Amino acid sequence: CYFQNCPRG
Amino acid sequence: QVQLQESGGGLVQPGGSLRLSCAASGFTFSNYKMNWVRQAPGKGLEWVSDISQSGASISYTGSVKGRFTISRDNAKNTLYLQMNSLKPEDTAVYYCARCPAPFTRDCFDVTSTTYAYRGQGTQVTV
Amino acid sequence: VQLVESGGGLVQPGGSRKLSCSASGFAFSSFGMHWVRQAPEKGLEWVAYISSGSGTIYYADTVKGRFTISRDDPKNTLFLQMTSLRSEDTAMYYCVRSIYYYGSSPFDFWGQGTTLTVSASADIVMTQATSSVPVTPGESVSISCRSSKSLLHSNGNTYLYWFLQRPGQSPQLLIYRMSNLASGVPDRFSGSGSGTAFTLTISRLEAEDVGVYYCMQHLEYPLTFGAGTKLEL
Amino acid sequence: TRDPLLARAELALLSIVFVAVALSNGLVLAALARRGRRGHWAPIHVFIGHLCLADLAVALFQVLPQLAWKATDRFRGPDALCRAVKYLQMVGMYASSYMILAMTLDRHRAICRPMLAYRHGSGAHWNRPVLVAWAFSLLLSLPQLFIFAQRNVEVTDCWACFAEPWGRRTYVTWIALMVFVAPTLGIAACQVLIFREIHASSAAVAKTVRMTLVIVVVYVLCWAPFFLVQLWAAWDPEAPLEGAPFVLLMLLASLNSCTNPWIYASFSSSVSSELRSL
Amino acid sequence: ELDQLRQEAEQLKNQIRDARKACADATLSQITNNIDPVGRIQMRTRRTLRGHLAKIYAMHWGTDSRLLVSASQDGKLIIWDSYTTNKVHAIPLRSSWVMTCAYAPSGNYVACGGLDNICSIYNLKTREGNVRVSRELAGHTGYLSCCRFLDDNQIVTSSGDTTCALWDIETGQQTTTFTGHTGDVMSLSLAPDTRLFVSGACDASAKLWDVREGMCRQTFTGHESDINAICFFPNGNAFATGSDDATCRLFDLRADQELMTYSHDNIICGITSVSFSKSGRLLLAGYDDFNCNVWDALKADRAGVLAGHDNRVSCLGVTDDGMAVATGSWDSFLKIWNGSS
Amino acid sequence: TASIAQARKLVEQLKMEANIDRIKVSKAAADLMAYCEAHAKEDPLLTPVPASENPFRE
Amino acid sequence: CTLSAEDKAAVERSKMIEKQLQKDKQVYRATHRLLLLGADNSGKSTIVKQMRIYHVVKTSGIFETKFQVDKVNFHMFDVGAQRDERRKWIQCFNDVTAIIFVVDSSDYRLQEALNDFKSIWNNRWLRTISVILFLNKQDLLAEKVLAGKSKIEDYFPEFARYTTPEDATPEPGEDPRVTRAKYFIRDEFLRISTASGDGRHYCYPHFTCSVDTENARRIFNDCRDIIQRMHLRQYELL
Ligand SMILES: CC(C)CCC[C@@H](C)[C@H]1CC[C@H]2[C@@H]3CC=C4C[C@@H](O)CC[C@]4(C)[C@H]3CC[C@]12C
Ligand SMILES: CC(C)CCC[C@@H](C)[C@H]1CC[C@H]2[C@@H]3CC=C4C[C@@H](O)CC[C@]4(C)[C@H]3CC[C@]12C
Ligand SMILES: CC(C)CCC[C@@H](C)[C@H]1CC[C@H]2[C@@H]3CC=C4C[C@@H](O)CC[C@]4(C)[C@H]3CC[C@]12C
Repeated sequence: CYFQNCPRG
Repeated sequence: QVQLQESGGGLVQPGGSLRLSCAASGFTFSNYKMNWVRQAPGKGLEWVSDISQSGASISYTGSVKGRFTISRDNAKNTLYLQMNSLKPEDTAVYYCARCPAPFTRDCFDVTSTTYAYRGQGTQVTV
Repeated sequence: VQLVESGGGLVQPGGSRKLSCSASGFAFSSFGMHWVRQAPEKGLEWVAYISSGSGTIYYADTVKGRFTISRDDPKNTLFLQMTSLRSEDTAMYYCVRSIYYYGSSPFDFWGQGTTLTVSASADIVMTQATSSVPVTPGESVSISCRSSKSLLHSNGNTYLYWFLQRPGQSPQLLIYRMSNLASGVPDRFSGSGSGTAFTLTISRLEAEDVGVYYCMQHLEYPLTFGAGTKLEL
Repeated sequence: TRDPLLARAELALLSIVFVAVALSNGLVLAALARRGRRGHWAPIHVFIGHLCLADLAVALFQVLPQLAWKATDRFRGPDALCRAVKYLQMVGMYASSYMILAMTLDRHRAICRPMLAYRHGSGAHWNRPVLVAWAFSLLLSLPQLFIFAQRNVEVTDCWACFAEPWGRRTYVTWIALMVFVAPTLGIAACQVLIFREIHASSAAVAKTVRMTLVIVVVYVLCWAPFFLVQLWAAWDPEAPLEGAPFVLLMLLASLNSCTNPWIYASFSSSVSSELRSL
Repeated sequence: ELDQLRQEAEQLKNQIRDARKACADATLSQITNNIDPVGRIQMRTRRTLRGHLAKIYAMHWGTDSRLLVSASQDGKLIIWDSYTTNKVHAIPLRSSWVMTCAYAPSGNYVACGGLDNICSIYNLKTREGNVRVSRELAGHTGYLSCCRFLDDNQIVTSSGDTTCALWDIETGQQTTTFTGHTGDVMSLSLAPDTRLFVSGACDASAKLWDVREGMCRQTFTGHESDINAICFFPNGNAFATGSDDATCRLFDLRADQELMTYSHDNIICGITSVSFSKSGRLLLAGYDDFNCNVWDALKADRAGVLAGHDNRVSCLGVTDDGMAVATGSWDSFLKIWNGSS
Repeated sequence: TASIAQARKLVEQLKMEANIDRIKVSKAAADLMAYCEAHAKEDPLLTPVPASENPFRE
Repeated sequence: CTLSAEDKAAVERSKMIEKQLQKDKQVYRATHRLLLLGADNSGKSTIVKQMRIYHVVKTSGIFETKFQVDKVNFHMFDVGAQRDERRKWIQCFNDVTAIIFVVDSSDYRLQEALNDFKSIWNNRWLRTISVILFLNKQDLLAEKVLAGKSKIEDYFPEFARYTTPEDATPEPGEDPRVTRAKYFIRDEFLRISTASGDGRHYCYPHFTCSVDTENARRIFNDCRDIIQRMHLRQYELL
């Protein structure tokens, strides 16, 4: 996700 | 060298007929469009008619449109003008005149005052 | 065609002075310009260069931090700004034009120069074998010059130049690229060389041939002159 | 933690999109050059070229670092590295978008103001319009360096933090305006004006009608799904962020970079015949 | 009436034709059945020179085989360093409609002209850094078609009035005028001996002139249409001509007649430009279809093709040392061609 | 009528062109052949030189 | 690297020349070039004279006039002392924006003008050049046909069958005989033009008088249309 945190990690 | 020589001109009565003939030499007659040009005594050259390489396309000025017919014989290197119903205004020197370059649609200079590829002309009186 | 330098005069050490060279009678914008100086009893020393269109500049290491060169083509004028002046800078300064293209002759015209008085490495070295030669009119004479490096470039040119300074005049170009006679000079001069050793020869001396002859290399910056050979007549 | 049962789909999706971009842009760029070694290098070809370069930059610096990241569980590197990556991920968006806008304004200028001769010079391979598009793509990406750092999300990851009142809301909405909305309006407006001018003067009308519909439709269909989910996640604090389609649509931004070359390679006959002749 | 004079002229033509016919004992084609053909000739574009804005109409090599001058109808005249491709000078002309271009044998001057009816001489070597017009020669009534220096003071011109003239340059005066063509004189070339030159015109005729006597020596007439280009053979005893009839022809000044013709059924467009190689064994001709064909001048076999140009080949020339060919085109580029070992 | 002057001038020029002497074509052809072979070794287009002495290489 | 000091300076000179050529390239492209043709009886001299006044050597072979409309610059050329043969020198103009062809519509000589136009239109090098056609001296034509003393059908007998086209715009309130005459003469040129244009070039007829100020606007509007079609071609929209 390019300009925002992804939902998962 | 390229040379053209017209013949068959002369006096004829109004309503009479003539055949002009042009003999061509020194070029591959079949590759060139050819024209007839005339000069009435008081004026410059005027174009009369032309015929394409094949004899397919033909055209005339309106002053002759129904009265004259042009034809060619690519087997004999000769060009004809059948003239019928001649009129006093048709009195002129008639010239046989080649287009300058082969295989082309245009011909600019055929009526110019000193064009090179044009015959000596023949007088017709009416 | 003329060039005339102005400014100069007497300056205190550490002072600053501007020289100006004003061109007239030629297409000044199309020429590169050089400054060359001559200490009062010494040979020539190249100082600085400004290209046509100002795209390239070079300096001698003795001035590299101290002087700046600039030009104004609309006013056909050339400036040298000097700072931190030293006794070493006491010299005549000459303004010299040059134009570079295939077959051109650089350094072909020199100004009259302004005198300036200051109160009180990998460079190719050019050697001229004699400081003076005694000569007579009608005599044939030859001057020799020698280089620490071969001046024959792989393109086949030999970048050697010869200048004459007459005792009352600025230098004059005699020969360019070893063999080409300058436009104005008599056909009595001729030039030859090996690429490392070179000779100027005069077929028949005349009274105007008296003076000091300087060779110069143009293979690399800095440009370097010989010490000069006098003819005594 | 994450289930590989879904993470495998993210890795597969990015792998498919990566090859689709890389192959399609490389192919058209090669054919363009295969012609471009000849004469007749027309100004339309300059824009088609630089568009493909912007789309390869999307492949090499947006998609590939995301895949290499997401194939691992965490960004395995220092903050001084990640900031550069997060910056370069964003440049691809602005470049790919504004190349289309620049190309469309030039077509409008060429046809709706035929007598206006542009004063400034050009190369064979560059124009000032293209350079402005690149220049803005670099400038606008800079805030990524302030947004992202290695942070103690918990042991650490490369992570974004926002001042709460402005929040994600202000930044994410600004991206949507800059990349999606305004270019669509600009492209549509210019194409409408070209149609009106030609119609006021037909196969040229017909081809204009075909390409205007394709461009504005396909552009919206690529961007609208991605930005819809991105804005929703930014505005709704309880969106279904973990939901499989939500997670997948969050990745899909580069889809537009796949379709761009086939469109303009279809309409440019000089390129279309070059693809048919391989 | 002139008919007697016509008959006398026709009688003289018959006499000349019979005399020339009696000399045609055997053809060049029969004699050259002994020699080996040249084989395939291949040449590569070693340089492309570009910078003109419009179609290039003419070019000429300097005698050093390294400097080259070129003229285009955007109104620039450019001098090129052939080895480096550096531009040495760019000269803006007073009239855009330039049609001819020449480099003085000393390299001190270039000459230029066209539809202005004026031939302008530019001094390249002056105390100032700039090229300027030395002289403008005016007195032709139609456009300038060709010009060539004899030396730094004498230049020969031909024009669209059916005339050539020899000029002093120090005074802008026609020292001699040559008259007898009946069409536009299209091209001109000087013999190496420089005492003679030949001109070809839009009357399908070529004429041999004596620059000192001021008179037509001989007339040659084999072509069927306008002669666009002419070139002396290096021996000076023969010359070649190219026409809109799509043929070249070779004439010998002493057999007084056509030796040979170069043509092929696939070729149906006019020839713009002609030159020999240094040995004379190759004849190069540029065509309206924008190839150049290389002909074995002795066997009349076609032996090679130069095929890089995108539009009408307007001019070509071979360096005096024979080292290279240059060709110019309406595509606005010059290309330089050389063989390979 | 001035045209007779042009015809006179043409007839006079045709007289000059008739008076010249002419060699047989076999002699002319032999001269051209002999020239080409005598200079064949020094034509860089007929016989290309090595790249070490082609100024236009590369 | 390998260049000498003087060789580097020679390259620097060559780059400044290119910098100058790139500058005046902008002037060259921002200017439209026009060839003006017409016989001695045509009014073309009055057109250039009027146009030279309203906007902006004894054997001179060519003449030029400069004029400007809406800040667009036009150079218009007409030949001076050239001979009547033109098959060679006309090839110089293969790259003008348009040819302006001027005809005296009252000398029904018209056949000579038709044959001239036919040669220009069909020539190998001038094809792809559009022709702007000024049918001039319309005031003389009106008076001549109203006097009835001389009949067009003496020269073009098909004029007995020609009938005024429904496109005809007799806006002056002209007599319908004048209208039928005008459009007949116009249509004889269009007969030639439509026979071979192949969509590569077009003819733009205008009825004109020597006094008419509008001629500069006419040329501008037609050049706009010519250049617009050229762009549509190279942008591959056409
Ligand atoms: C500060 C906020 C409002 C953002 C402003 C961004 C604006 C100023 C920038 C972003 C991208 C830029 C453009 C994209 C490319 C072109 C091509 C050029 O041929 C015309 C201008 C044009 C259209 C630029 C105009 C200015 C532009 C639209
Ligand atoms: C012209 C207006 C409408 C748009 C201009 C762009 C502005 C709003 C953009 C450019 C850079 C962006 C920012 C840079 C980084 C941060 C860090 C974050 O912790 C708080 C918000 C903040 C400060 C962003 C807010 C939005 C921002 C300031
Ligand atoms: C963030 C903002 C500033 C970005 C704006 C981008 C778009 C909408 C802007 C940039 C340049 C603008 C245009 C450039 C010039 C013209 C000419 C005019 O006759 C019709 C509209 C048109 C085509 C404008 C439409 C809007 C436009 C395309």
